Amino acid sequence: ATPRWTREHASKIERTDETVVPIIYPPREDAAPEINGWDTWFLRERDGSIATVGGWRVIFSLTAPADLLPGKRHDVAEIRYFYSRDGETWFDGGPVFEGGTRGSRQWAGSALLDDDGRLYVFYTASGRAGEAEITYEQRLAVGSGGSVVADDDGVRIEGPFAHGVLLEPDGERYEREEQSRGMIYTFRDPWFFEDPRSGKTYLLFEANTPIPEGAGACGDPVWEEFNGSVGIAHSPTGDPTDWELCDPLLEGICVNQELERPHVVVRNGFYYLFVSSHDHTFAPGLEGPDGLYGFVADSLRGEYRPLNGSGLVLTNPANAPYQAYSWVAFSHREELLVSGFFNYYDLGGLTLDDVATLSPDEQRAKFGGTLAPTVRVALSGDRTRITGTLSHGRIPLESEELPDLP
Ligand SMILES: OC[C@H]1O[C@@](CO)(OC[C@@]2(O[C@H]3O[C@H](CO)[C@@H](O)[C@H](O)[C@H]3O)O[C@H](CO)[C@@H](O)[C@@H]2O)[C@@H](O)[C@@H]1O
Repeated sequence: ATPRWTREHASKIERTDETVVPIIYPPREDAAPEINGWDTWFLRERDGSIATVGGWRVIFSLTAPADLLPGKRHDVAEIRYFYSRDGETWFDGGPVFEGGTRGSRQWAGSALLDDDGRLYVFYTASGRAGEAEITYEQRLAVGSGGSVVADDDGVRIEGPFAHGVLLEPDGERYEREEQSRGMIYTFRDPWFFEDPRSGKTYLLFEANTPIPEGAGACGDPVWEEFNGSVGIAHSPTGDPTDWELCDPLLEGICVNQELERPHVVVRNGFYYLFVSSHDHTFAPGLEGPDGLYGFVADSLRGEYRPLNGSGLVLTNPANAPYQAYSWVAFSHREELLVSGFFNYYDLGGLTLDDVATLSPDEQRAKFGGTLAPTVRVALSGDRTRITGTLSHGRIPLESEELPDLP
C-alpha cells in the first residue's frame, strides 16, 4: 500500500509568503560564459555530507554550449564538474567523462566518494550511444572507478571510468516505455543514499508506476496517465554498483507525471523526501506551480505525508514563475539550504511553449544557465518557511558560519 500524494492534497496547492523565493537577478559575471549549466548535484561522502578533497568541494552539472537554443540543450547534455575552496567561487573542471559513457546523452544523477577513495558518478543514460535519431529511453547508469586528485591549484578527476547500466524498469512496480500512456515515461535521476539509522544502502530515482488500461484506479481514466512515483533500489552488499528494485517510496497517481530529482534529507528523527515538479505535468482539474514539493515520515520507507498540507515547499513568484527549477535540499546546522539553477526569466507574460516562437538571440536572452541564489528554509515538523537567500550557487560546509537572518 504505497504512500500517495493525493488530489485532496494537490487541491490545496497555493503560493504563500512561506513558499515563494525572491526574484532572481542574473549574476554579475559567469564561471563559464561559453556554457549553460542546469540540474546540479554535489560530490557527497557515503553518510551524505558534502565531500571535501584537500579543502575543495566538487559539484556536477548537466551542460550544453551557450550558443545552443535552450529548448534543445536536453538532447546533447554532458556532465561537467566544478570545484571551489569556499563554496562561492567555482572553477570549471571540464567534462567528467572522456568516453564510453552510456546513452546518446547523460541526464542528472548523484556522486559518491566512497570510504575506499573510489569515485561513483551515477547518471541517467538517455537514448542509446550513437543512435540514428534521438530516443527518450532512460536507464540508471554509473561511471565507477574514478580518482579525484587535489593540489593547492585545483581538482582534476582522472580516469579510467567503468560505465555500466545499473537498473531498467521491471514493468510491474516501475512502468517501461512500452506501457507509457499519455506523456513519455520517466526512469531517471538516480540519487545515492545511506540510511543513517539502518546503515542499509539505497538508490532513489524518479519513475512511473504502471496502471493497467481500465484499472479504475482513478475517478477518470485520463487521470491514470499521471502515474509519477519515487522509486528506490537496495544494495544488500553495500556495493554501490549492485542494486535490487524495491517498492516505490511515494506515488502521485491521478496528480502528477514527473516527480523529478527525488532525494531525502534526514533531520533529527525524520525523513524529508523532496521532489521538483512542473505546472504542465499536473493532472487535469489540478493547478500547481513549477516548485519543490516535500513529504515527511519517521522512517525512510514510512507513510510519507505532504509538507504544508499541499506538499508545496518552495516555488517562484507569479510574476517570474519559471526563474528557477531542479532544487536539491541539504542540511546546514539548524537550517535547510536548497540549490536550484537559474531557468527562464524576463518572459514578460509569455508561456514556455511561446519562447520557441522568438528569435534565437531573444531565446538565449531569457535563459540563465547558472546556479540560483541558494534558499535558506526552516523546517518545523510537517511545516516549512523560507528564511532568506545566499549568493548565487553558494554550497557551504557545516564548518562555515552563514550570515545572520532578518
Ligand atoms: O531532460 C534532461 C534533464 O532535465 C530535467 C530537469 O530539468 O527535465 C527538464 C524537462 O523540462 C525542461 O523543459 C521544460 C519545458 O517543457 C521547462 O519548463 C523546464 O524548465 C526544463 O527543465 O525537460 C524534459 C523534456 O522532455 C522533461 O524531462 C522535463 O520536464 C531532468 O528530467 C533531466 O535530468
